[PDB]
Amino acid sequence: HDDQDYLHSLGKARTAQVQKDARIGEAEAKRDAGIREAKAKQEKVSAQYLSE
Amino acid sequence: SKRAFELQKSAFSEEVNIKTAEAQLAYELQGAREQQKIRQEEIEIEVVQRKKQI
Repeated sequence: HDDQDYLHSLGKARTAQVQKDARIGEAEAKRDAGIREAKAKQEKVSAQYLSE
Repeated sequence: SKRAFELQKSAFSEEVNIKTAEAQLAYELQGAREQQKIRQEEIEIEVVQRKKQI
């Protein structure tokens, strides 16, 4: 046990190093979802106006 | 796409409004054309009257 917080920072380093991966995965997923969601939105609006 | 749709819709609205604007006032045009003869006879009334006032 350490009451001086000596080892807590050493532990927290790796937690940050894994949280960066946790965020990179979310960024990948969000960009990949948004790109094709916006594209499909575009096609449906274009077809709706073509019908109009 | 929105620009193309708006342009086509406004273009169509142009001639539809033109045809309507003709449609309301055709009534007044024919009404005046008929009022010509209506008043012609309404005034021939007293022409005939004054002809035999002689």
